[PDB]
Amino acid sequence: DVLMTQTPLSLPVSLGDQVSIFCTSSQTIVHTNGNTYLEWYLQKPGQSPKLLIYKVSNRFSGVPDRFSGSGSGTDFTLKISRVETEDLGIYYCFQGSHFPLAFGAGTKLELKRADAAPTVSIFPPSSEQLTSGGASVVCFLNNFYPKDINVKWKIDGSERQNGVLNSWTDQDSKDSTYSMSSTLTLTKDEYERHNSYTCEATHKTSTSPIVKSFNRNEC
Amino acid sequence: EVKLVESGGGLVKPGGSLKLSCAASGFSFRNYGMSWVRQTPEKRLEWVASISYGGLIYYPDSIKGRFTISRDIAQNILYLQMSSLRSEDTAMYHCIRGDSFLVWFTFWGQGTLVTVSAAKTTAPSVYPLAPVCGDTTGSSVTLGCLVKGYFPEPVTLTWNSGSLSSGVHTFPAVLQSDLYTLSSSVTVTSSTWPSQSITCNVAHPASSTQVDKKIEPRGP
Ligand SMILES: C[C@]12OO[C@](CCC(=O)O)(c3ccccc31)c1ccccc12
Repeated sequence: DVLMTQTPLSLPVSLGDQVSIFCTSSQTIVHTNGNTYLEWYLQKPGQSPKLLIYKVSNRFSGVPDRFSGSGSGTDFTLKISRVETEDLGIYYCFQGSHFPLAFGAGTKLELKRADAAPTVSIFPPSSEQLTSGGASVVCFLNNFYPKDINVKWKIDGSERQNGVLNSWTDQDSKDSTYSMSSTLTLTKDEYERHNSYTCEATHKTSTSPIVKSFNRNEC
Repeated sequence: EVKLVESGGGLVKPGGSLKLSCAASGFSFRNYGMSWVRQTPEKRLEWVASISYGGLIYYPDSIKGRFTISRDIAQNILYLQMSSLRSEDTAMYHCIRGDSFLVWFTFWGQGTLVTVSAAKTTAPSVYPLAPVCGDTTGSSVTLGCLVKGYFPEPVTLTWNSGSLSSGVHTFPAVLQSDLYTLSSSVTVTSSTWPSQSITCNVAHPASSTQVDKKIEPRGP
């Protein structure tokens, strides 16, 4: 089968910027009728995908003149001459020259801005949850930039890679930063079997992780 | 005006069956090729099946055998019979009209959601997230709300009934074990809270749930 590979998976841009998104097919994609069915789609947040370019370079009627497609062999490119706020979203490439038809993973067009260290907040189990027998330890690493970030948990000094659920927000529409929540879920008994709970964030702004924690008995 | 409207999507137990429909307008099925394409929770687009204006049918090996596409040319309705369903089959299904040997997916419908799960309607557990004494020594303070183990999605969480809007981050729900868990955080001035009231309002329509949790400072 032919696999489509898109790069980058995230393209931070500034408005007015000229951009190029790439799509690589695992092999040549020429239909036996000689046409190259390489299509480009843009999906706006909350909307279904919309056609931009078909057969490599044909801009679909109604699509802005700043979008264009090109490429050959196994290399294909989508270009936006002067990025606008409306162009933000995720672009997808697709090959339909050979079955099975295949989509690329997509490239997210995002906004550039100044680096931002995350604000880290740790929250011990609630007394209500404890009562029911549960113990969720949550941590928030908020408003950071770039979006890349690592979170490490430590219980009584030892790392806890197991039992962690993370979620990420999309880029904030107001300050263009990113946030992430990390919840260590334990049991009332398990939680009571340790005193120190630490949440560490590794952002390109810290290297030496931002550390936040509490003690089950003291603060 | 070309129009495509998907229906039939819904909750279905694994190994179960579901029939999806797609009512078209503005064109004839005898003149255009139709396809079904799905977007997974991870936002991955996947080709499900297609039928040419002449009736020729194609499926990828993963869908082959399990799903069946057909069409009612007279009533202009595209169908997708789904069987042997699995959690990976959970996605938004779109019927698409394309132009013969020109463009595969020229026009997409808004889609219909199909959720494959064994879970049963479960109300969420809402817990107030109060700061630790070491984080409350600054000019601002972040509060939180943990909405745990509910089904199905979604829930509606607000702060002070929506009164509290800025500085909020409600994170996307994730599966904890066939059940969803979500959390929200709100950051305000230290003089705002606990000086002023802050409550987490969570609703879960599927279970007729509407709970409120006021964040109280910790400590004996
Ligand atoms: C829209 C479309 O028209 O005809 C084909 C091929 C027809 C064939 O391979 O027999 C096709 C090929 C390339 C781009 C679009 C299409 C097709 C098949 C199935 C669904 C939609 C289409």
